[PDB]
Parts: sequence; structure tokens; C-alpha cells
Amino acid sequence: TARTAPAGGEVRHLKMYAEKLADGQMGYGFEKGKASVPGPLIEVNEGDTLHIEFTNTMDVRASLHVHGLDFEISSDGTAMNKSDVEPGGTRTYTWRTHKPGRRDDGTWRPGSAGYWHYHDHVVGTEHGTGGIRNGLYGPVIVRRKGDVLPDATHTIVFNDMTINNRKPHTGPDFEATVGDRVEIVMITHGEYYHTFHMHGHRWADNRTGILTGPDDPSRVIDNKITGPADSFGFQIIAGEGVGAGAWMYHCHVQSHSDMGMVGLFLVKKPDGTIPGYEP
Amino acid sequence: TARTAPAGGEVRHLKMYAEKLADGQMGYGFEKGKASVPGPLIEVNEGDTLHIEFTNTMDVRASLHVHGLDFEISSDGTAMNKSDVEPGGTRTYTWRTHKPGRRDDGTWRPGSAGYWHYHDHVVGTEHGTGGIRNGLYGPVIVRRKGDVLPDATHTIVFNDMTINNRKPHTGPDFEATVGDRVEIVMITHGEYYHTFHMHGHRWADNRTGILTGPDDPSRVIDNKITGPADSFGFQIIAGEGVGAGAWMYHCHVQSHSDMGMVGLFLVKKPDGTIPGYEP
Amino acid sequence: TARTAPAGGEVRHLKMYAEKLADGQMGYGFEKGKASVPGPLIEVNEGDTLHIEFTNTMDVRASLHVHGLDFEISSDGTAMNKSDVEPGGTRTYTWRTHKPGRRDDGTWRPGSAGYWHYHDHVVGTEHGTGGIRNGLYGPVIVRRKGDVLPDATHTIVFNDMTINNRKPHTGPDFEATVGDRVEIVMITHGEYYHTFHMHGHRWADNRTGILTGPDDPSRVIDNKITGPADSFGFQIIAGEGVGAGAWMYHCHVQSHSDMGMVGLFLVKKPDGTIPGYEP
Ligand SMILES: [Cu+2]
Ligand SMILES: [Cu+2]
Ligand SMILES: [Cu+2]
Ligand SMILES: [Cu+2]
Ligand SMILES: [Cu+2]
Ligand SMILES: [Cu+2]
Ligand SMILES: [Cu+2]
Ligand SMILES: [Cu+2]
Ligand SMILES: [Cu+2]
Ligand SMILES: [Cu+2]
Ligand SMILES: [Cu+2]
Ligand SMILES: [Cu+2]
Ligand SMILES: [O]
Ligand SMILES: [O]
Ligand SMILES: [O]
Repeated sequence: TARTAPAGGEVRHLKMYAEKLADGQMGYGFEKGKASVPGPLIEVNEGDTLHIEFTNTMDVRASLHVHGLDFEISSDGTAMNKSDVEPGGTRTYTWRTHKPGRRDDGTWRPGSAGYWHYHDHVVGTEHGTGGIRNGLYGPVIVRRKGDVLPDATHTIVFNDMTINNRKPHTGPDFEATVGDRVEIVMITHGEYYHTFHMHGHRWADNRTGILTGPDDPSRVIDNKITGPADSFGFQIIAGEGVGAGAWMYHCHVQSHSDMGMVGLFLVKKPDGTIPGYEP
Repeated sequence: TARTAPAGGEVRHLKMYAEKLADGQMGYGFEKGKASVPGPLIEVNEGDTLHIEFTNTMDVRASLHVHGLDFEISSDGTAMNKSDVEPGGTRTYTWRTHKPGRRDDGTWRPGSAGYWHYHDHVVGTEHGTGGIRNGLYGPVIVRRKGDVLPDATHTIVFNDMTINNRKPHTGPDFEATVGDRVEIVMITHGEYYHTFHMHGHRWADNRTGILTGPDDPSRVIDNKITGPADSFGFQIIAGEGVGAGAWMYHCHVQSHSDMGMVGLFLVKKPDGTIPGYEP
Repeated sequence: TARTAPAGGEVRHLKMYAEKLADGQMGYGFEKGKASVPGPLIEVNEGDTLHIEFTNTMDVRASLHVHGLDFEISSDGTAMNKSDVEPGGTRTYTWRTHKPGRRDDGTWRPGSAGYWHYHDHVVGTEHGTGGIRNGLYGPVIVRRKGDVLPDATHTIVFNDMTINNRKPHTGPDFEATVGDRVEIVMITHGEYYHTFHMHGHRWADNRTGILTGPDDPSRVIDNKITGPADSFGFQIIAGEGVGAGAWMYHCHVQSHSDMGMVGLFLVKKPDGTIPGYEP
């Protein structure tokens, strides 16, 4: 009954922009004037190739750098390799992915599938400390053939003392209906360690956050320590075994949650009601 | 020979209290005047339901909030849900648990088993920063049918710069005899990251701390980074392959151990002696 | 065709020294006057016993303490057990290791294989805060029968705000040719949490950094949070699917990389050239 990922690989083309935003932040977008923080999700299947035509519309040098995926040195997007982009410039980055498989020597090649991310490597400092602070980051998902696909995917980025660069105590909030298969991509950036926590839900601490069967010994968790550039993801069944509610998620570092690193996973009945909860 | 957990689920009733202590701290107990920090261990089998008649005996609002287990929103113990308890009041919290199994859609449902914990979510702040600092935390274990049961279970909580809210350099110490199966439940709370370390012993970094057989690829470790609200647990054979001794456990963050986050795992010969140890 | 580890255990002997260095650092060596920071790599097979004749050539007390391996209390290298070594002194430390297997009771005993380390436990403080800060640390590898052996092993230690006690922005750098099987042993020490990252390469988050086959659910990563005394290790195929290049590795905690916790993994073509780069 559950929707499943197909095999790659297709060659895919895509435009991407970096824009400085009116409030001082910086964001990526698939369309000029539609930059967001986090940047848009890129999802591919193992084997796919992605050619990203990237345009830097800003007054400063900027780049696109990615985790996990196969790229040649000319596409790591760092200053050292002159792989970043001049103001007003355009460059085509190529990301590639591969399936797992046996090497000639008999060992097993891992394969690209997982929850990754992309970000700037050049604004502010040669490690993109400025870019990253301002919002130049976004999620990437590489699916393995056979992976369980969600109804929806949300991205939660712990960037310094903010969630998704939002002001303290301003979410983001997410909504689902009891029974929705919800996917979270959880990314951390900046200076601090954090512990991501979801009330009422839990996942497996492995590649997919799901257990394929009774033989997987991965810890089942609802809390997880994370540091800069760490990424993981998982799927849950909204309100499974617990019912509808305004379920908090937050960083569990005590002063962080006290100072606003909090949001709500709003799980609704088919009638839209949530027990407790107003606003 | 090794005793294993049975199947649930029974419906179990329990009473619990929150008390302010003479010394300014706060603790939970199963009986009034027998509060402890950490609180008493709650251990159940997958499928069990637990109804906790909880009384807040303090002058401030307080709550019980649990990780991992199934509870409806009315039992999350947060202020927002009006799920906490007035001074002098009594509420019944329900914790449910479930076995893993196949969902209608063919996917695999995780199951409650693991090393979890409970704590206050309301004293001092809406995240229980005061509650937690003062001592309102305790361990929870949910067993899977077939899990290996220990001789004893000890709880070690790294709460800010303390172990079990104790003064620097005052343990706690634990005693065992060479050959004893010892379970540790290891929980972290507060502001800081820590690294838990035990001399002379090691465990698997998975759900149970134990490898089922030769196919489990989990790292075997004796050191592990933890943050606020992380919980894990494991079993070791006291002095297995290493003999009797005063084996330290400590946080390995250098200034933390220097400033007192240290205790002793006292493994004795059957005669009661420990090589190279006092007093 | 991939070279694999044999079964132990042989009884092995080894001399090791602690020396104060001209610039005020402290290091271990296998030979007096050839001390290094990190200390030299110790590699054994499961079942091997290692007798280390350790001489302290400094004016302060010092010891050798190891993680993970089997040692009796008389070889834990701590002051409390009078297991450290007086100035000019010599002591023989014994490290044993064991294969995994079935216990009498039917459970599975874990086995020593993994990425470990050794360090001083006595210089500066009873926890070796001075020793460790000055450079008294080195790696240990214990192989399981059948483990894949690399072309080379490099040791990367994040010690406080340094890599291998080096000056900010001075590497170390490592060189390989596309296709070389490169093993990293990654160790962390001191006060700080860190986040290890390699551009262009990835590994499995398990014991060996390698997936055995398609049944292993371990997250494949290129980024990893670590704390004091954490050790892990992995194997990668240099430039696998990405080609030649000056691939950065660094701590990804933004101020850390900015302030110099950066190195280069120089993957060369057979001709010696690196696209980039250049000297
Ligand atoms: Cu980088
Ligand atoms: Cu945080
Ligand atoms: Cu919670
Ligand atoms: Cu990065
Ligand atoms: Cu909470
Ligand atoms: Cu600590
Ligand atoms: Cu140790
Ligand atoms: Cu909590
Ligand atoms: Cu120690
Ligand atoms: Cu760092
Ligand atoms: Cu990177
Ligand atoms: Cu240590
Ligand atoms: O990066
Ligand atoms: O929580
Ligand atoms: O240690």
C-alpha cells in the first residue's frame, strides 16, 4: 500500500539562484524572487545526475557546496579551487549519485542514499560562516530504490540559536492529520550543539529513521544530539498510538528551549480539531 | 541460564509524588517522604499500560512528562495542554506501550522498548528547567519479550555539572561482584554536552547495549557523547576479562572530571576485596 | 583480492617512552628521541596480548591508560591504583584482547575489535588534563579476523582547538593516489565538542566505517559530532567516484574551521597532479 522510490538515474537539469533578501538575510531559490530559508528541497534517486545552473545575484562572491553526493573538485564550490561564483556570475554545478554494489575486490560500496544538505562555502569567511548565518542552506534527499515515500517532508534547521533563521518563539509550526506519513529532515548549523526532540513520536537512529523488520538493532529514540553540518532524517505516522494534539518539538538544551527554539507539530483530527490547543 | 523478559501487556497501577526536599531540591517517589533524586525506576514490558496516580505536594505547579512511551496529549504533562498539576493536586497519567509489528501497508512499526526517562516540564519555566535542575527526573525501562534481564540496574544522570545532583567528588559509587550482570541507565539533563566513560568495561552502541550475535555491526564503545535529555542503557559483566578493581566511570570532558564528575564501579572478589583499593 | 586480517592471538612485546619535548609538549615513542604527537599507532589482532615496557623519561609522574582493550586494574595507569610511573621509572603494562563468542549462559560476548586510543591519566591532574593537552595520546586498532586492511592509516586528533597539537592553519595534510584504500582513525580530546567532516568522501557510522552488504542499515555520513575521548575510524577509496583533488577535511563548527581546524586530503592522479590546486 505504501509508495516506494523507483530506480535512478535520469539526468536532471535545474536552475538555482542566490539572492540577498530585503531584511539582510540570504537565500537560495529555484526562481528569482522566490528564495527561501531553508532553501528548496532537492530530492533525487540513486544513480541520478543533477546539473544545477547556479546564478549568484548578490554583490559578493558566493557558492553552492553539497554533502554526501558525488561531485568532482570543480564542483565543491570552495574559494581555493575557484569553484565559487563571482557577483552576477553563473556556473553549472554537477552532482552525481550512485547505487550500492560490489567492487572488483569483493568489498561493498556504500551508495549515496541519505539525508544530506547543501550550503554556501564562501560568504563572510572561506567556510561560508556568513552565508550559513544569513540562510544559505537547504536539504537534499537521495532515495534508494525501494525506500518508503512520505505524504509530506518538512525541514527543520537548527542554525545557531534559531530554527530556520526565525525569531525566538515564532515556530515554524507544521500540521498533519492523524495517520499522515510525515518526513522530517533535520539539519544543524553554526556554532552550537543541540538536542532535537519530538513529544509523542519516535524514530530509528539509522539511515531512514525506519526499521525494515525485527532484525534491525538500531536504537529507537525521540531525542538526538547534533552539531554543525550534521544531517539526519526520518518518517513517523502522525499521532500513531497517541492520537491528535499540539505536539511540541524543540531543542532540549534547557536555555535553548527557554529562549525560543520551540515549534509545534499540530496533529489534527479529520475534522481539524486538536485536543488542548486554541489559539 | 540468562533470565529473559516476558510478553506484556498487563494494566499496572502506581502512585507517585513530587516533594520539595529539606535542602531546596525536588524529587519524585513512590511513597510520600521517600522521594529520591533520581526518581524511582519504572520498568514495564512492551504492551503494558501504566496508570500513574500522581500527586503534586509542592507549593508550585509541577508535572510528569515521559519520553518514548505512548500517551495521549492529555498526559504530556505540559502547561499549554493544562496537563500539569496544581499545588496539592492529583492527576492520573496514562502511559501505554506497544510491541513492534507489520502495519496494514506492509511497513514495520517500531515498538516502545528502550531506555527512556521521565521529568518535570513546568517548574521554573514551561520546559521544566527549575524542575530538572532541582532533581525532578527518573529512569524508565521498557523491555521487549526476550530481552536479557540484569542482576541489578543502576541509574547515572549527568545533570549539568553534577552526577545525580550530588556535590562534586562524591560519586555515587556502585558495587558489584566479578561476574554480576550489571545494567546501567544513562541520562543527561541541563545545559551541557558530556561524554560518559567507564574504565575496563565496554558495550554495544545500539538499543540494548548488547550484541545479539556476530551479524550486528554496531560499534563497540566505552565512551559516548550525550546531550540534554539523551538516554541510553546497556548491560556489562562486572570485571569480565579484566578482574576485580576500583573502576572509575566519569565524564571525559577534561574540566568536568577535574571538577568532580567522577564515580567508582567497585568490583569485588567473592571475598569482598578490591586490588589497589582502600579505606 | 582485498587484504584481510588474520586470527590472533600472539604474545607481543614492545618498548614505549614518554618524553618532554624541546617546545614544552610531551609525546610517546617506540624509541627514545623519536617521540611523536600523536603517539605511534598500535595495531593488534583479536586475541593478541601486548606487554608494553613503558619508561617515563620526564621529571613528573606519568602513565599509559588505554580505552577498550582488556587490562587488569594494575594496568589502568591511574594514581589511585599506584599504576602510574615515577620520573625516570619503568613499568610493564599488559593489554589483552579477545574474540567475540557465546557465553556459558547463551548470550553473546562483544570482543575487542575497534578504533581505540591510549593516553596519559596523571600529568597535570589525576585525569591527565596536562598530559593530554601537551600531546600524550595515540591511536590503537584491534582487528577482527576477516577485517579489510588499508593501504595506509592516518590519525586525526582534534585536541582542544587543534589538530594533532599543530598551530592553527598548518594541517596536517595527507597525500593519496585515486583508488588507494585509506584508513582514518579519528580521536577527540580536551574541552570541546567537535564535528569532523571530509569533502568528497563518505563512510558508514558503524564499527569499521564500512558496510558489509545490503543488509546493514547504518547511516552513511560525511559529518560527525565527537567529544573528549571519542574514537571512531573508517576506510575510504581515495577519490572514489569524485576523482583527484585537494579535498578539505575540517571541524565544521564554524568558528573552529575559521580559526584553523582545517587540513587537506590531497588525492593525486598517477602522474602526481591535482586539479585545483596548486603549489
Ligand atoms: Cu567544507
Ligand atoms: Cu539547541
Ligand atoms: Cu519530551
Ligand atoms: Cu558543510
Ligand atoms: Cu518538551
Ligand atoms: Cu561532562
Ligand atoms: Cu579510560
Ligand atoms: Cu524531555
Ligand atoms: Cu579515566
Ligand atoms: Cu571543532
Ligand atoms: Cu562539505
Ligand atoms: Cu580516556
Ligand atoms: O563544508
Ligand atoms: O521534554
Ligand atoms: O580515561
